[PDB]
Amino acid sequence: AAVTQSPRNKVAVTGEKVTLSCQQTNNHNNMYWYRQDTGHGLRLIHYSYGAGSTEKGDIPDGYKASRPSQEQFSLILESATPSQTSVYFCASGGGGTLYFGAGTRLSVL
Amino acid sequence: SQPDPMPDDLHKSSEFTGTMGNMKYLYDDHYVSATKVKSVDKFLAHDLIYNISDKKLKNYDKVKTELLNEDLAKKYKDEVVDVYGSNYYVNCYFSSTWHGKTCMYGGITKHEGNHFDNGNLQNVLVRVYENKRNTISFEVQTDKKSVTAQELDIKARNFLINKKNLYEFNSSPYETGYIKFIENNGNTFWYDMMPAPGDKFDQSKYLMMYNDNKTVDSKSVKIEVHLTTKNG
Repeated sequence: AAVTQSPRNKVAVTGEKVTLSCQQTNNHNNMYWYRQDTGHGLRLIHYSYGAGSTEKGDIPDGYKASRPSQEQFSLILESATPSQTSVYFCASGGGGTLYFGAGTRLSVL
Repeated sequence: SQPDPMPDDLHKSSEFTGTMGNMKYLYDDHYVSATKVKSVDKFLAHDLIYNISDKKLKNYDKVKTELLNEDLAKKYKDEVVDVYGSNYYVNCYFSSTWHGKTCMYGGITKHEGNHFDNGNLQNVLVRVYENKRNTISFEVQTDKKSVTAQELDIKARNFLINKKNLYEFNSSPYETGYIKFIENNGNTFWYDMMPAPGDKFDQSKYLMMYNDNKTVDSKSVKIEVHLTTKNG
């Protein structure tokens, strides 16, 4: 279990702060948080090169991120919105190679 | 004695398009602290490594501190000291497996003699000017007669992240920011509180300013933070 996503299913309320953790067991430097949408393949919301670091990806609006340790990299919705209702994937990266987790569906009522 | 700077001297956060959470990370309840320690090892000429194990999470058991030049590191190599500074992990290297490791600059003060006798801590006043009008003052506290500028700098910005949202994840309320120390002897130096322009922030490099291991007589040194805003 190279990447662990929690909770795999979440039901939030509009305008509520929401946090979706990710644990990696290989200690890779880089971690990524995407969100899967039909026709959208997988877009990158925020990534990180290390404990402390956190970088905007292609669609970072509405979200924050946090690298407390080498293992944990989390995504945060400051104020959840119906628009943010999707399925979320984080990966950990070794180099030119990615390792994904099982995924996290979120509903924002 | 570096002279007060002017607008074309200072960083504009609006010129920064990266993640200000990377600035924030370094001054939001974030610091390596250790009381009474001796160098255990070494990597380059100008560095010193300690066994300081991560207080909060479990992110490091060894701490490398880089100083300005070799003799500076020898100065302290075999001294029972006190550590305290802002630490970073991206681009922190030091081949001594199992990492469990962090880096920082300067931040080393001699142990014995340097503490205030009984309980008692020394309170240092910080005046904050926002667009010139001194709109708030406060004090940071230490326990060393001779405290690194670093140390009071970190506490100052930590208080301000909180009380004035000095730093945020995305940006900052202020366009400019710098923190001036003025010493009894009349000496003064100021640090830019903002990251260089661009869509990236090098944490290793920003902190490198603490190389000098500059120290200041807590009891009499003063502190001025000058903050500027634009759009209001």
